[PDB]
Amino acid sequence: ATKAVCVLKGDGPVQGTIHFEAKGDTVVVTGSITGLTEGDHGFHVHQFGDNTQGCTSAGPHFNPLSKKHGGPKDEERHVGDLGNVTADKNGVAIVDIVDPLISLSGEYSIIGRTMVVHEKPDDLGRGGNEESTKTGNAGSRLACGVIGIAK
Amino acid sequence: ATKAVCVLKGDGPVQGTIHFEAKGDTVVVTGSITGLTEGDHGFHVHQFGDNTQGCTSAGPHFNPLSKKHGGPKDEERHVGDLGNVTADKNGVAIVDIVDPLISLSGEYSIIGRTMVVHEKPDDLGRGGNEESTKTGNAGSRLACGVIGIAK
Ligand SMILES: [Ca+2]
Ligand SMILES: [Ca+2]
Ligand SMILES: [Cu+2]
Ligand SMILES: [Cu+2]
Ligand SMILES: [Zn+2]
Ligand SMILES: [Zn+2]
Repeated sequence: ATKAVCVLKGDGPVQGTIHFEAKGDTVVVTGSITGLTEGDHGFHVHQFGDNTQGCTSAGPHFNPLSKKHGGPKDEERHVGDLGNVTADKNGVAIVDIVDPLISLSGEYSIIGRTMVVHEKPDDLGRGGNEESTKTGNAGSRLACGVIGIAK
Repeated sequence: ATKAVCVLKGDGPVQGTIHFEAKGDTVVVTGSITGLTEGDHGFHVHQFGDNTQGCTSAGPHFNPLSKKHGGPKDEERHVGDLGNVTADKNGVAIVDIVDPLISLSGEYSIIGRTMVVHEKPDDLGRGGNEESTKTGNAGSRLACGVIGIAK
């Protein structure tokens, strides 16, 4: 698979559609998220594509290599650590990330896993608390969706 | 992946949760669907896990071997053809299928694709019109979900 799509939804007003496309040895993630409070929101690929208990059953960040929580540009980061998206004043976040770690096939494949958008910004593991090294203190999961194969 | 899960949701009352487990060399599909009208309803794996236009964007039946539609027991069938599930008088359908063609990894993997429950019975490719050889005349998509990796 070279294209994927995720439809984010939650208990609230956050909603959005993320598109993934494999370009070379990177995956280009695009799309928009709306209903967000202006500012930065933790944006990560969680391990399971299980929406049976809302975004909760998505588990922790996808971390096949058992590293610590980082930001996208770090070497020591979870495969699903894609940092933060930024809602403008209108609550709209435009996603445009290019990641060399997440994949649409193979072991780091995120197909069948969940994209989660958080309440707070991802502190990128530079927070000075244990929590920061586990989730970046991004807090609650506002919206999430299972990543599926797209035409 | 050895376990997958799918939450079916639609525009109506139909909803359910389907679990998939790789047991031996086969895949066991279990779960239950509620809100259905009594009787049989086509139940198939559609190609795309694209819920951007509701269940419509799930595409046609997953058919990597390019065959015509049939029942789960036919040799000539799509990989996503899981037949019919049957709702009791209260609208509850209990799902219990063992299928030899779907898988949770490799070419026949349904991870990242969409489980769809239909409005009418699937005629198993024997209704005698062209539509029967494509969708079994199962009609519209009542509920659907992207199949994700479960713990
Ligand atoms: Ca919080
Ligand atoms: Ca119909
Ligand atoms: Cu997260
Ligand atoms: Cu179908
Ligand atoms: Zn992380
Ligand atoms: Zn079919």
